[PDB]
Amino acid sequence: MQIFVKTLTGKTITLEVEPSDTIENVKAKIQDKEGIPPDQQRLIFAGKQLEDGRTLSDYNIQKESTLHLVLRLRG
Amino acid sequence: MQIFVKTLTGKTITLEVEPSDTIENVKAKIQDKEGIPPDQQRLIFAGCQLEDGRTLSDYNIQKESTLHLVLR
Amino acid sequence: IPASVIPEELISQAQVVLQGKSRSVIIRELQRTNLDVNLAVNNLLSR
Amino acid sequence: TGQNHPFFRRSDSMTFLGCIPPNPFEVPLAEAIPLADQPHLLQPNARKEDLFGRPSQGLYLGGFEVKESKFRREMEKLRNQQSRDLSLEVDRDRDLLIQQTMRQLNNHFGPMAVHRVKVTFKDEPGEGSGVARSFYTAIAQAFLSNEKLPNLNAPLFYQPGKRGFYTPRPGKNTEARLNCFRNIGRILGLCLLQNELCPITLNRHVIKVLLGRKVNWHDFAFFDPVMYESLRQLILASQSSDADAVFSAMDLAFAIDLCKEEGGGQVELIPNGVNIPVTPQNVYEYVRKYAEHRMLVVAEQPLHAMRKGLLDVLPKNSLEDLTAEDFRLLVNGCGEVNVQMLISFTSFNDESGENAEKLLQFKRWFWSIVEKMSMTERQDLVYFWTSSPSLPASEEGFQPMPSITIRPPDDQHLPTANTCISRLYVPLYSSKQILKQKLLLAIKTKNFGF
Repeated sequence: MQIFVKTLTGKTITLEVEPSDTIENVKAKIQDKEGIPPDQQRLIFAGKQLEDGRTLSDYNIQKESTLHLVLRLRG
Repeated sequence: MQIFVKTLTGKTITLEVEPSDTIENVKAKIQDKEGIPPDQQRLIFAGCQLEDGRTLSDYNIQKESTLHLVLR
Repeated sequence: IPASVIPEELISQAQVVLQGKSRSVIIRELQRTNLDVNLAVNNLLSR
Repeated sequence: TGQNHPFFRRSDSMTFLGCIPPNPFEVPLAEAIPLADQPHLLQPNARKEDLFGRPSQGLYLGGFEVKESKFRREMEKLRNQQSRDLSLEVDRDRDLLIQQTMRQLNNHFGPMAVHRVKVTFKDEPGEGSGVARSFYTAIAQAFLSNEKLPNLNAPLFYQPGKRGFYTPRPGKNTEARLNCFRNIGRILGLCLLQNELCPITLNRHVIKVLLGRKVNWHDFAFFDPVMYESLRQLILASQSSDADAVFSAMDLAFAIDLCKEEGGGQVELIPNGVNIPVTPQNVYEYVRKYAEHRMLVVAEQPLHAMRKGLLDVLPKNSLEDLTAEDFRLLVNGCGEVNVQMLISFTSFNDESGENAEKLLQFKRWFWSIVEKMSMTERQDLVYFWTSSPSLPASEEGFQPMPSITIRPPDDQHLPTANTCISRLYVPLYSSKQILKQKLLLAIKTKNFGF
């Protein structure tokens, strides 16, 4: 139901997640929570990268789980 | 949704692009509208040549950017 | 070839094609390539 | 001789020709060397007279830009003379980066004829030109902190009494720490040879050992100011009206005890006993032996390894007629970030397609926000832009000559950085607080990407 979003500065705001939604729903939830558009967003967690073509339940993620948000902005 | 690929002389051609476009589709469109072979040109985006593998999102070419073209 | 006998149009075209380098790059372009812009820009893109 | 032994004399690097130098005992530290108490007066447009005080009159060839320009053409001549490269694969942390740097820097440099070094961390699509600057500031902050040493375990530097200036510690030096001291001057040498900036800062006795010049008494003021003052009033009290009513009761000797960064204690300066008392007629011998033991004896092999590592990169002909101050200016830059110079290094490329007084009102908001910013956030913004925590001191420091540009107006898009060479992309918003919030949210991220 709830996820653990953490960043470099230590901001943590709770999110509401469906148990069987998609990764784009997670990105829509975090852009609606703060206002960070998902074109500059990326989710890297547990030593692997995630693509939006697979569901959020395909990657074996439990409830009150942890995720690390990385802002792909520079280059 | 426009890219101006300015040549050496000063002429400017028109392109309609997408941020998710892959350079395989770039070769597809240059054989579609133009027909110029791909082993005769090079492209410049802010002093950084592109590559066929990385997409336009990996090189940060969004809507309304500046592109160049230099023949081989 | 003295450096002042060339117009600034060629060096401005080389700057807007290739930016991030030095004036000595255009010096070595003028001393060696003998005004072949496509070959010189392709050589400077080959490094 | 006496008080005029050749240790208590000003060298060529801190004097002016035809003028008698001042007496090194009767003047306090602020009125003699104003660079000692505060070091922020080192600027490219700084006179030598306001850095080392006013000389005395004799009746009572160039500066920075000549040296650095000739040095830059000599470095690019040596750079184009060789055509062998060096690729690097690093890890953005401390311990793994230190271990990987010293195991991949042994294959090279073991004179040398390297040409260019390319940098990639891991899994990052950001291979450009700022990766070398990011690697240099990463190795600088990796060796700059004080936690431990991840095997091959004391830290390699300490702070003698001024914040930001670092001096090596032996720490029971061995066959691995000496190699780690050897392979740290090579990073500074490559930074000098490739015309960049590296955030490693040293005291001038460390640099003057590396260049090959003798260290004198006035270089001790840049090492420890309170001990400099204590020995100054000791020397002035040693030549009083009596001088024996205060040295008989002080009870000093020619023995020294040392702190944790130097070793144990009770080391005899002169041999055959610590039981000699310091009578006033050899106080200058005590001062000279104390300072010389504190600099040049405990740190002999780290400084020797650093000079060997520096001369393993460059030939022994380019560092001649080079002072320590312009050595610091070509490497550490200006230090703190001044916004007026940063205004002088911009171009304002316009691509917005807006007629809000034909732009030229959004920029006042940007510069007010930048000028009303904290110092750490200012270094964060400069590192956000050019991938370097400080700015160079000349036009020739930058290869791409940085710029900002204005994009078509989107209120939701935070600013982006094309930092692979130098450029910043800023979407246009309305009002002030939106731009403030978006930019101060954006500049806290240092992770590259794209």
